[PDB]
Amino acid sequence: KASSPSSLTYKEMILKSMPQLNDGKGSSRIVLKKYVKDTYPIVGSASNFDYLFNSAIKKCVENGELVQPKGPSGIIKLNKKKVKLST
Repeated sequence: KASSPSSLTYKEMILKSMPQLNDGKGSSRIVLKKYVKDTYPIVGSASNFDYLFNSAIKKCVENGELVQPKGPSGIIKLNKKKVKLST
């Protein structure tokens, strides 16, 4: 599907990959991480990334960017609903 760019925020990185994974319906952290690390070589090389990855999602859920109904382990859903040119 849509190729992932580079040098985005960890939030934007997921926001780009999410719609690709299951049409942005949602994907497990392993699936997402594997995808993010694969499409973004910088996060692939970075071992510390994986922690920041979890931190990014944590920031996303309050932001309404991503939603994680299960919790830490579960499935990251591309919410991206509280922003859609609603005017």
